[PDB]
Amino acid sequence: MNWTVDIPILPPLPTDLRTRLDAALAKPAAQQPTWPADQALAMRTVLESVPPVTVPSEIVRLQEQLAQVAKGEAFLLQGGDCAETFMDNTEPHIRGNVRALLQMAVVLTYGASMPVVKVARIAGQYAKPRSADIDALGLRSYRGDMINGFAPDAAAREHDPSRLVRAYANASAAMNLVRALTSSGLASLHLVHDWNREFVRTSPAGARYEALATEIDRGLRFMSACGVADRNLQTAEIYASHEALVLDYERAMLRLSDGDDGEPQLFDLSAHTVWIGERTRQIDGAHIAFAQVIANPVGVKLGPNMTPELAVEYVERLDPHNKPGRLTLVSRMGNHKVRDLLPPIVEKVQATGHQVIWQCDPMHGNTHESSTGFKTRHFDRIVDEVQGFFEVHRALGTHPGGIHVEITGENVTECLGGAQDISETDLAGRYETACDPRLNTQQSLELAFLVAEMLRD
Amino acid sequence: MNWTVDIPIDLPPLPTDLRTRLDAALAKPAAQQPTWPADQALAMRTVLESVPPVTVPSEIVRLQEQLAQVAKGEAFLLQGGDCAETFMDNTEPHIRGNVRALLQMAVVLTYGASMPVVKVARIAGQYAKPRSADIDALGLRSYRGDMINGFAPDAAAREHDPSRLVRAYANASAAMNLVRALTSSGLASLHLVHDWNREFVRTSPAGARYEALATEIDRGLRFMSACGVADRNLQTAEIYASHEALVLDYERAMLRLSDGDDGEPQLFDLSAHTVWIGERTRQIDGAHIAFAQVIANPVGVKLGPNMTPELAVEYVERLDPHNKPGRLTLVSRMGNHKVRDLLPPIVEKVQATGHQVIWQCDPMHGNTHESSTGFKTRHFDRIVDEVQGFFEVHRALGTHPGGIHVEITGENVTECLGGAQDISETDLAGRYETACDPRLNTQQSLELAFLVAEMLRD
Amino acid sequence: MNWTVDIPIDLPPLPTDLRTRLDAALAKPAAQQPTWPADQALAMRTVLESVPPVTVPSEIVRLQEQLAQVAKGEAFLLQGGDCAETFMDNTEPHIRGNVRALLQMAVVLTYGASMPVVKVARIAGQYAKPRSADIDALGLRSYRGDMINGFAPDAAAREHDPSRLVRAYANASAAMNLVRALTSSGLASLHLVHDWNREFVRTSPAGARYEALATEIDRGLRFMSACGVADRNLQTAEIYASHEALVLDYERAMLRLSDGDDGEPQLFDLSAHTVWIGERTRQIDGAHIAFAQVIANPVGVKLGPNMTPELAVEYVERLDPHNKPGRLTLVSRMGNHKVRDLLPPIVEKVQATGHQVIWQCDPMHGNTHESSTGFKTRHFDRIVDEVQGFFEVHRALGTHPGGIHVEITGENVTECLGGAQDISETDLAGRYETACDPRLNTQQSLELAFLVAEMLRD
Amino acid sequence: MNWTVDIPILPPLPTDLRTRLDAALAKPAAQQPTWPADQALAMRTVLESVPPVTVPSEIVRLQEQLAQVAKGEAFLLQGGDCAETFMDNTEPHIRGNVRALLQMAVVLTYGASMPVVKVARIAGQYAKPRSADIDALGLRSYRGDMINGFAPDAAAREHDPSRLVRAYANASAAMNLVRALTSSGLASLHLVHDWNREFVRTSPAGARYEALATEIDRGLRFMSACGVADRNLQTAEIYASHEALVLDYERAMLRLSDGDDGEPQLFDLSAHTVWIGERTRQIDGAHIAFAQVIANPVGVKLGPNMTPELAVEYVERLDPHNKPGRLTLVSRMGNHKVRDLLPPIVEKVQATGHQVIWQCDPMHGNTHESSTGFKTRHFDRIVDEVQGFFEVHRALGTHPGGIHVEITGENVTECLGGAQDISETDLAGRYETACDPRLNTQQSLELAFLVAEMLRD
Ligand SMILES: N[C@@H](Cc1ccccc1)C(=O)O
Ligand SMILES: N[C@@H](Cc1ccccc1)C(=O)O
Ligand SMILES: N[C@@H](Cc1ccccc1)C(=O)O
Ligand SMILES: N[C@@H](Cc1ccccc1)C(=O)O
Ligand SMILES: [Mn+2]
Ligand SMILES: [Mn+2]
Ligand SMILES: [Mn+2]
Ligand SMILES: [Mn+2]
Repeated sequence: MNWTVDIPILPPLPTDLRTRLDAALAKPAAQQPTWPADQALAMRTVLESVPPVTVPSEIVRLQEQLAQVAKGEAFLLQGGDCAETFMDNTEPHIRGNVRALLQMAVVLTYGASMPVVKVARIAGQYAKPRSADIDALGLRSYRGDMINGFAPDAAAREHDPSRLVRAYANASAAMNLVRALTSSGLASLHLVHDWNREFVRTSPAGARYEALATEIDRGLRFMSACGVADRNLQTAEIYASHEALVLDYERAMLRLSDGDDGEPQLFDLSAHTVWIGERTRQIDGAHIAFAQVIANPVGVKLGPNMTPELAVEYVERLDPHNKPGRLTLVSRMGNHKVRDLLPPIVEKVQATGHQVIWQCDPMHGNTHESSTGFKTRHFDRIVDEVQGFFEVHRALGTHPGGIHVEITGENVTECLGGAQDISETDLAGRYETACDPRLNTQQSLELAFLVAEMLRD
Repeated sequence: MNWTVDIPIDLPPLPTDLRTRLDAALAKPAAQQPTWPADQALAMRTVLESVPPVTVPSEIVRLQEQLAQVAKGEAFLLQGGDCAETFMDNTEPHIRGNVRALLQMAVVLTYGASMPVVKVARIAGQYAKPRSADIDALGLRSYRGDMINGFAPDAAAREHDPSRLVRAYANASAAMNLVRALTSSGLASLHLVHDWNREFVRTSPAGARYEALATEIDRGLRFMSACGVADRNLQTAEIYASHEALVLDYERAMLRLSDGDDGEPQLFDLSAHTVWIGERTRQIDGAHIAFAQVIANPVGVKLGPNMTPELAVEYVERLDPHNKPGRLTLVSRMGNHKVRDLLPPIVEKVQATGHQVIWQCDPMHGNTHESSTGFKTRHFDRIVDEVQGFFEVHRALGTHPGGIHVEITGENVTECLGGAQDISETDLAGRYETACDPRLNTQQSLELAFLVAEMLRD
Repeated sequence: MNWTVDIPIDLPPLPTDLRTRLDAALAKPAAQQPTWPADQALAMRTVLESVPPVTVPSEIVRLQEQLAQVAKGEAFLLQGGDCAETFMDNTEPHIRGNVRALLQMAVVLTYGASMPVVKVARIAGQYAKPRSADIDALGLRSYRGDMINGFAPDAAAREHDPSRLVRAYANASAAMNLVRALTSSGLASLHLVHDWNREFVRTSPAGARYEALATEIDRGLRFMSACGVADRNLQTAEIYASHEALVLDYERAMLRLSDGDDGEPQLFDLSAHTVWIGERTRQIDGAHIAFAQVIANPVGVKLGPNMTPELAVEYVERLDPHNKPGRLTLVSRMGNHKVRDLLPPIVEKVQATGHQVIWQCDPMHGNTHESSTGFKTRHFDRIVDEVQGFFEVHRALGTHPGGIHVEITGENVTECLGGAQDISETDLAGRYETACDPRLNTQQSLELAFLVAEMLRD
Repeated sequence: MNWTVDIPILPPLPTDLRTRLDAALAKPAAQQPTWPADQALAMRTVLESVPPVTVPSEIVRLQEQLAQVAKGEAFLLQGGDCAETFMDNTEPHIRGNVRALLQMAVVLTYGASMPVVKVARIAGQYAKPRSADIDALGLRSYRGDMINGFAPDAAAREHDPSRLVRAYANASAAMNLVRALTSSGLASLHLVHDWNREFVRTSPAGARYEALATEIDRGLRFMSACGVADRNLQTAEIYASHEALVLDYERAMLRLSDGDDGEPQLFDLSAHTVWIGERTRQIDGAHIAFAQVIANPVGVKLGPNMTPELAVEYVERLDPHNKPGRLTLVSRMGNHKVRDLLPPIVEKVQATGHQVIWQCDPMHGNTHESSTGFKTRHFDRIVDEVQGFFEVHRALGTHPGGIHVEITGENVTECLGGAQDISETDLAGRYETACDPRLNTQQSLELAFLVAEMLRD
């Protein structure tokens, strides 16, 4: 059985915004679904009237907080599933990811001695690009639940535009629960840090992290001692992010803000912040041009073929007003390359006078296939890229601004290594990702401890 | 085609002992239930048993605390929103407008009551209604709300479709998502909300009547600021979600067990913060009351003009067996010509039980008539009068007039007669948009709040 | 014996460059100075150069900030207390009563002005006064305040005693100690202070006249609390100390250099937060104005009916050479029959300089007469009228009526005629306790605040 | 020359309070000044009308905060000059002592993981007892500035009742400045802890304290990172205390509170809290009986001849209502005796069901005369008594509640040892105390670091 929505049957956009949005979407767009234009149209028309996932005042606030990051006064933690699935979009799963993020953020806040902006990969991370249209089984590749189905059969892999509305319903339900959890005792600092004390007790390398975990606990107790109750603390904010990949979905979720900011602007209200991937960041393509029309903070992924000149051109197109925190440059080069490739990019971009956020994505540049047949990543390479990234920035005198990690609160066996010493054979036990291998809950927390030590050095 | 798209549907169950209790309670007869097949209902319940909840238990505990304060005479309850939410009107401007209307009332009422106002919206789930007549005036089976069937006057639309349970959830969670965002925003800023109230005074035909009180409120707000209170100092702005718990297939699917981190796990309906049981489904030995008994949420019961003092006491004993102030709200809808006579003996007998309920006034439901022009309508003056009569009752007994429960919208509709705009029978035809009962429009609802604030100040 | 006990008296000096500046300024002639021997004055100054300060520079910087807000039209200045403090009345009940009176006024004024009130007491140093007549009506040399000589009508007491400089300091620091404690206490709690205002309304003969405004204030306070503001949320309650800077031996001894932890060291008079220069000592080329020029404290100048617009501008140029809003307060005491005529040309000319002074009304000083029963007195109605005229002046020019400067006490004295109590010439004899000018008693001062709050609300 | 005050020429006390106050003062009183009764009377009559040094609402609040201490939920730091002098009652000196106390309190708060109640020996510590009426020079002994003069000549040593009013004027001026300093940037946590960072840089043992000082700094930064500004912190409270020694002064400074607490009570408004010394704690003497009539929190000094039974009797007389924090038992036994003498006292008092504060006074039991002729104390004995005191409590399972130390913000050379290795010969350079040797500013801060480590163990 299925549920059924009606196709609906405001004053138009300001003329200039229609023009610019049309011109952006007329450009070539890579990695798009291949479904009929008429059926896409119907689904976009449904989504043009739904309640938004986010609102403009939140995005404006995020932009403020990210400006602090870019100025060297805060740090950005971005993390969650590689690919959300409708099947796994449950309260236990969402809570776990929200918890894992909060757990990391408190460790990171302590180590950085500055605020941590928390951005989950959630409430929309339902689309992925692929280098191959045919996968290793000879099936049309799975592109995420917004496009087709994970099941390895041909009928499941057909692109289905009704997945756009299912995506939005899943996203909005998830966001609802994220808001509720963050305004609960879940986000209480003292609760979150007791979880961190259980980790130390039960990890095989818990002795290695005991001292920092105790220093944190002592820091929290000091706050309380000085007369700071929970009510004194601004409540926890977890923002929603995903890759802006499916332009039918992003364009349908655009909303025109008020002239309470001065000029009406387009905001993508599918999320607070979105990024553009390595396979869709064609400089004259639709995704970059779309990013130029929306008011949200944005990010661009930068891999090992990046040049300093092209990085500058992203800066100049996407932060044309010199607004710190509008743009995030995310670097994945792998651990064996970050120390050699990143510095020339950083130096050229810093010379422009613009202030981007420099964020490390350790995971994407460090993936291999195990002998047992699983797409995996070694924990030690993930840690080493972040280490290299910090070394780049320290030598320069620039700000290592944040990390972008794939994680879950589940005890998955997806990435090799960590204190639990996950082996190739262990991978088979709980390899649950619909896409890339995630740090499990313990490995994500171990990473935060390790990165906190980088911040303290 | 016919302008539809289908969306396909694809965790540990609740504990055995809890299920055994629930199964015993739900064996009771349930009035007004949809007539869809059991097997299809089961499949939809199973979907909904694993979805993210609309609300979470800590919010409901908090609401229970705030309602205890109401029941003790230290806070006032404002409950309002659409009579019937529809899927097609479940949009950003509409939701924003109803949230704004509620907040606009609440500030006027907070000022008049000199005490906090607990704000509960009829929203994010008010998608089912009872029908007295199985055949409507067009010869169709009756519209029962969007969770059951379609408003459109055609037989295919009116068939009871169990897939609407999921559509309802998706709508409710989306709406709640936006309510949370809005409340977290500048929308709930006191100063912003009260500027809207200043525009109302300047433009209303009876603005001169409300000017003095509106000025007194503005001077109050400006005094706060003068004393060195910024918005950041103010309590976070909370709008709770409520609806009539009617469709037991939905409500039972949305039950969850709280975690063990406070006292002990309790059973909550996480489709809303609070629910009520309506006049047509409040059979003492029926399934609706038995459901209300087993959940931990705060609950309400509508009490109309056939109520007896003895039956009201039996609600109190079934639904507040542990004597928890604020757990039970008794919602009086006598009508304006009967409230002064019927309510006191009910109040006296319940008060003698030792229990502390919240006494809430529903002015609207007892005061509905059909206009000569053919529209279901209510007179503004009879609404205002039932609230006046309710206050007189409580005044006289020394009990607390605890709140109001109204049907309102932020839209400039023409559904209720009267008010400062002097909506006539003829005006009704212009913007009669409700899928069910006539609502106070945005101006009427604000005027009601000013008039009730004067009742609170007497 | 004769009922006295003697108390025996037993650090790096200020920087040379600063001293050279000060020595040049103080070479100027100083009117109204005590006539005690130089050598004994020097010894007493030397004691006072090492004592703990009455105030500290961070408080004065903060006051300067708050006064800038007044000068910009965003806050209102309330300055009040005894005409002349005496050592013998420098007691806990008296100080408490004056602090209470000031706080009672300030809440009424804050509500009426819809903006913060900066509270400055005439206290902890108002121990010196000018005398026109070197011989008083009893044939004695005039009482000049307790810092100089004794009130008692006998020749030994009236001799100028330089030891009174130390007595004054000891009294001022003790009083300030208690003002700080009181302000840190429940005394400055809004809710406590405004309950006192409710008792005034119930017991005053004109209480019916003020009832409505008093109720509106109470509803304002209760709204704050309803919105979830507790006392702990409120700004800390600040009462600043002021007096007329008259005795330059005291003022110069109490100068200190701020430390280097903000901008650069500045020279402050730490005998008070703010001082003013009176009508008899404001010679443009005299030592009082030159002293005011060199200190960093906010300062005031009294402007009486001989003032010219040109002389007022010369005060502005000498005393606010850096164009710092709030640094200079111009305190008008025209009298009620002259303020509407004399003040506007002064205001227009000063406003044309580009500088932002605070315009403050001293109703009391221009409105003093001798009763037929032989008491120096003032009529309540002429006091209220000068403030009314001051507001009319500023209204008309679009300038800000910035504050009032009144003489008041928390005691139930009989010094000023009129008010709701209808104090008569005959009543004056009952409790005429001032060592100098007649003060508003506690009821009169509160009534004035209600009347001025109505001026602010028009 | 001298300044001159007038002898003044409320409804009487409730009858029962007059009775009890008369009965208390009729008891024998040790260590009183010998000045004529008539002249004393005149001075008491002046002091009965002066503005009080403290007010009852402050004392009630202190009693709340001390109840937290007694329950094991806060710690008490009490410190300042051994004897204040009129000559040294200056802004530079007061500020220094207030700073030194604040500096210690932040270190202690961090180490204790709980609030620190800060009580200065100030604004009245002008009277001292003496074992001998004739000192080593053959002069009538100096008893503090409230009684006679420090100068070593016979005329200066005569007891002068006018010193009562001079004392009060000095006390009130000092209290005024203490209030002003604590509501200033002086008491800002971040300012206070930068001073602690200079100490670490310039101390000879700074390397030993670097790690804790950095952990504190990181704790402070974490607070700021989590969104706690100064405005969020309740402002710093420093309470005033002294030995209640001169009964002419204490009785004259009594004030009757309101019936806003229910029953009118007598409060000694010369201070917030006072203590009774080893030489005046006669169980049936006037000082203990006076302590029983006033509502202030009080303390009793307990030296090495104390017994468990007599400790209990102080408890039962002075905390007859079982009000936690009303009574503080202060132990000085010396470092070589505390571990053996204190436990039996603690065990018997804990068995009563009453909750006193257990406070260590390291200095008084550990004084000796140097070969160079200076009354002095070794830093290492001071530290060791506190160590012993903590060991007593830990074995018991009771709460080491606080310390009572003699300190100054001046760089004095009065106590031997510390990281600066003050020698007998160094003593001569800046031996400025009018009475017992104080920890100087560095030694007081080193002590706080050391006691913080005891708290953390
Ligand atoms: N209200 C529309 C769109 C919608 C679908 C699902 C969730 C939220 C909105 C419908 O039900 O058809
Ligand atoms: N995740 C489930 C259930 C669901 C429906 C709609 C909104 C949220 C969740 C699905 O996509 O069918
Ligand atoms: N006011 C009294 C007592 C007093 C003395 C010193 C300081 C404070 C009060 C006097 O001057 O004689
Ligand atoms: N300490 C000095 C000055 C002083 C006088 C009075 C009060 C305060 C300080 C003295 O006793 O003479
Ligand atoms: Mn991935
Ligand atoms: Mn209805
Ligand atoms: Mn005067
Ligand atoms: Mn000592």
